[PDB]
Formats: sequence, C-alpha cells, structure tokens
Amino acid sequence: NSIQIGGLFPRGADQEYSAFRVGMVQFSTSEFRLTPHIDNLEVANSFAVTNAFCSQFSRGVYAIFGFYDKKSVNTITSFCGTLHVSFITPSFPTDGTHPFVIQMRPDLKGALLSLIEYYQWDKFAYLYDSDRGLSTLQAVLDSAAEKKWQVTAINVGNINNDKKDETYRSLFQDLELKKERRVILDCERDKVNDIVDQVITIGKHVKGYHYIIANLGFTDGDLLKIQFGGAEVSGFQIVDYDDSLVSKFIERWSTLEEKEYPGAHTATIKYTSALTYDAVQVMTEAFRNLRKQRIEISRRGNAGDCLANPAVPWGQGVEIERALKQVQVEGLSGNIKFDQNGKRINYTINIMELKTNGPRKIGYWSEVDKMVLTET
Amino acid sequence: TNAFCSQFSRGVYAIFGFYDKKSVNTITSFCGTLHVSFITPSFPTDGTHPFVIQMRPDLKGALLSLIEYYQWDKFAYLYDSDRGLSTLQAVLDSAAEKKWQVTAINVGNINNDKKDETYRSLFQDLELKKERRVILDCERDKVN
Amino acid sequence: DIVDQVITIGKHVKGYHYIIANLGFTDGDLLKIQFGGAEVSGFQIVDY
Repeated sequence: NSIQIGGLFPRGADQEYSAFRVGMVQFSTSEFRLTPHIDNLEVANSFAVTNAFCSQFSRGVYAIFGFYDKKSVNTITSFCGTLHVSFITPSFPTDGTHPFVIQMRPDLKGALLSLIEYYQWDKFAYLYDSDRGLSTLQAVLDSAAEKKWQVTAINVGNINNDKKDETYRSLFQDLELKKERRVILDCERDKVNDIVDQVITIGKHVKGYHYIIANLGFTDGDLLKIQFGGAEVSGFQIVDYDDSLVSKFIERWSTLEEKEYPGAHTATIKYTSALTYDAVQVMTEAFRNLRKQRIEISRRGNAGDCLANPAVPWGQGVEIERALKQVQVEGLSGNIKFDQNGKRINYTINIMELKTNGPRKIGYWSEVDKMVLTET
Repeated sequence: TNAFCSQFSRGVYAIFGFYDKKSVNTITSFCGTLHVSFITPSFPTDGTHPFVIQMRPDLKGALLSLIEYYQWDKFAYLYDSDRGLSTLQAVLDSAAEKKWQVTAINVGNINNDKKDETYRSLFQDLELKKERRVILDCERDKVN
Repeated sequence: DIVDQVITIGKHVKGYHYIIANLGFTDGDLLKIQFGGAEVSGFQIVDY
C-alpha cells in the first residue's frame, strides 16, 4: 500500500535530502512503503511555500515533512491548524504551543540556562541571529533579569557579505573595552564558522576566554581551528557517536557514494540530517500503528483547491495526528517522547567540552536533572 | 491569504489593510512577487521590503534620542511580542555602545489566566533590584 | 607555514613579538597576523 507524503526541502540542503533517502531504503519495512514526493523550494519567500503547500493538498498527502525558516513559520503553523494536515519537521520549535506540528528538534533553552549556572558566570555576552529565531534570547533575558547577571546581547545577523570583516572586528573591539571574556554564540552552522574565523584572526581564543557554541551540532562545525589554542569551548550535542546505533549508522553512512548522496563520505553527521533520519522512522512507525488498528484513511478522490470559502477539514487527519503523537521509539537522538504539544521530553543533551585531543563529554542534561558530572 | 487571493480575483488596483506580527511575512512575500502595492498603518517591517509602503513612521530613532536626553543608563523595559521585536533589537545594540544596563522583561505572554498576581511580581523584581525608569512599550490595551 | 602554526596555537596576542627576517616582508601574507596584536617587525629593500 502506498502512502503519499510531502517533502519541502531548501535549495542547497543536500545533506538533509541525502539523509532522507537513507531512511527510505532502510526504515521502509517490507509490509508497506510510502511514496516520497519531494518538492524543491526556497524557504524564505512565503509565496513559494504557499505554492507547494496547496500543490501537495491538490495531490493529496497524509503527512508533510519540511523545513521552515523564521521568515515563513507562520505560513505553515496557521495552514495546518486550518486544514488538519499535520506537519513533522526538524526546524526550531515555535513560540508557545502551536498545534498540529510535530517538532523533531529538541528545545534547548533550559540547558543554556543550566550551563551558565554550572560555570558560575555573570557577564556573558550573547551573540544571536535573526533567522534562527529570537525565542532563545527572550528566555535568557528574563531569566537573567530574575537571577541578575548582565547580558550584552548584541545582534550580529544584520551583517552583509560585502563588509563582514569590519563589523565583526568592531563587535569584538566593543567586548574588549567592556572586558567581556565570556561569549555565547547562537547561530546556524554557516554563521558559526564565520564568527569563529573572525575570532581566530583577532585573537580571542587564548587561555582566559570561554565560549559556548549553542546549536545542537557542536562537532559539526570545524573545531580544529580553535582546538589547540586554549579557549574552553563548551557545547551541546544530541547525536552521540558513542552509542551502538549511531556507530552502526556512521559505518552505513560512510559506505554510500559521493555522487549518489552528497555529503555521504563523512565521519560526522549534521544534527538536521540526523533528525531527518529519525523522523522517517517516526513517520513510518505512525502508519504502521495506523494499519495495525486498521483505522481506514479515507481520501478525497480529487481534492481541488485550498482556496475555498471555508475549506472543509477531513477527520481522518485527526486519526493521523494522534498516530504521529503516540509514538515512542528509539533513534539517533535518544528516547523520543512526544507530548500532546508536539515537542520532546525525556531527552538527553550531552554537554560536551573541548579538550586538546578533541571533543569530550562531561555529562548530560534533561528536564529532570540539569547538570550531571560524569567522571579529592 | 484567502482575503488576498479573493481580492486579487476581483481586479484590485491596490490593497489597504492591516497585519499583526503573525502574518507580517505573508503580505510582504505576496506583494513582492505579485507586484500589487500594499499601503498600511501597521508596524514597519525590519529591513527593506519591495512594493510595501508603511504609513506609520519609525520610532526607534526617537526612543534612542529621548533616553539620551534624560541622561539615563539604568532602565527596565517591558516589551510586547505582538507589536514586534524590532524596538528591543535596537536598544540592545545601543546597550553595548553606551553602558545601558537594560533589564528587558517580556510581559505579553502573561494572559488572562493570572492577571494581578504576576504583574505585581514583575514590579517586585524591578523594585528589589531598585529599577526606577520603566519604559513600558506595547499596544494601548496593555498600556491601559 | 610557521606563522599558520602560530595562528592556531595562539601566540600572536599582545605580549609576543616577531621578526620575520628575510628580505621579503610584505611578500609573505600579513593579513593573517595583522589584526591580532603581535608587533611584527621585518626587513625590506624593495620599497614601494
């Protein structure tokens, strides 16, 4: 039997597209398959994301996989609440509680608050970015209002590609005159290498400075550039290579050809592509448990237009979203426990420092326990 | 979206309307590609945007000129999410430049569930650290 | 090759001093250790 799903992928997001088909070969058990139906679009213009969304509604899809930027987040979460066609995705979690949307990516905002308590800071400057979002900034302003440590939260996402090197330097010249020796970066990977290369030239990576790269891919950025210098670079990582299943995947991921899967011949896997790999398990676990209870999925024969005076929902989608939520399976990330909101709980974030021979774990964060000291 | 496409079917020359923080991008994406012009009294979009004309002027310039005129350096700030986050981004850049110890605390997530208990606790955490200069900044109902 | 292994091990802050001592001082790339704060003297005969 063939389940039609929908794939919204960014232009140039090849490794996220490559980790999709790896889940398609391996995780599609022989009892049932699911038709992939990938569409290509630019994530920024919400004209385009509107276009392929109704196009998947015109073809008819039971669950949609995609990526949303901050620019087009409220096109998706508003549509899926009004057409009941649920949405599973690795992007950053929305503000508050939006329904019908399954966030594969874990929330992070407690752990960064947890880690500053661990190292006992007071002066952490927090360099953020716009297109990742602002919700993490809002959590560490009021909590820094509550426990009273200064936050010199400076935007850096405004910078154009013509005049990068001047403004990054005039940034860190201002943290020098304020005597700021603790910096937190919070960006997508493509910006984090750009900041840390402007660090390595202006020379802020000696003993005495401390960093927290604070996205989920901590080893995914290159850390041979600031390795040997003496900057204690902590991080956060969910895709832990010490596990058997991940070490089994790296062996599988290395055995795939370069022209067939771009970014296959690597020893490390990006956190977006890793959650893309775990999402295809969670999607397939849903339609498996959908057929075992034999809940029949009635589809309109020719769906038509999404632009209708009020567009009628179809209540088999209500069956789908409960099947998407009621899944507890293991993955690369850990114990996938979804609430009714679409978030994750009972997940481990591995606090991982940087000693000179390479990245080393020093504990784990969850919602239950904040800082655990894994070995007078 | 539905009001936009239905009016684009009716043969309109320009579109006059409002937009909140939620659907700020849907109009600026559509009117950019479809080349219909949009004049609006809503809040101004951060950065440039094609084919959209904001009637309401900017504000962040005057709020940075006013604080310099009162010689402040220690002031709280009670923003609202749904007007935008644009003004909060502006003063925190100026927080680095002139030693403003801004204590910016959200207020918009607080809703009709817990009204009087939470707001007094908000003023307590300003008073216990002795904040005197509270630039609250929001729509008129949250002002009231 | 030496000065790139300097820039990774971080010996180019205020407090270190260098003398590249061949005759081509601007001929080597000096945008790598420029902004850091290492007072890099040199020697040059081909004066522009």
